[PDB]
Amino acid sequence: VNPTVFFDIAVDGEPLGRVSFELFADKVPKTAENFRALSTGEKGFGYKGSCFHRIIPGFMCQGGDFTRHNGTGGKSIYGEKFEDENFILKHTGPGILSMANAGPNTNGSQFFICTAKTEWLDGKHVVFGKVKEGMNIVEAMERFGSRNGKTSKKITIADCGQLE
Repeated sequence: VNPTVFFDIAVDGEPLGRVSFELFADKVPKTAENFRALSTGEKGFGYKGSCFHRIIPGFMCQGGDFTRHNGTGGKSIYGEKFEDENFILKHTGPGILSMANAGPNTNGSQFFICTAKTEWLDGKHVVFGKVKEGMNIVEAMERFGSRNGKTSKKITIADCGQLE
């Protein structure tokens, strides 16, 4: 069965709610495994304590830069970067979980959660999961964003891991 992972989100340290994701290991196993592992912290590093640094209402919430907290950092469990695994899955609407990147074959740890259809990213960003529970919490996060992506309070992954 495809893994499920959770993030417990906080706003300036105050608990907001939980978001869970299905990871599509049956279609993108290498990309799913990176995110799953970063969420449990089992390799010794990962998402716990990191922030969502770019949040643009009507577009996406982006996080996963656990090393520099601003879009310039992050790393995968495979090394600094890894290849685009495939583009089987498309950006079909809100709730899609996809890899951020800086060019072909530059996946690290940064990811985004779509809050709109983003079809222009098809074939350029690897889609590897989707929000299961707590899309309403993603919508609540989105309200702390802005047109340029700066957040009006610190949005953090206070805890994270894998659900049965």
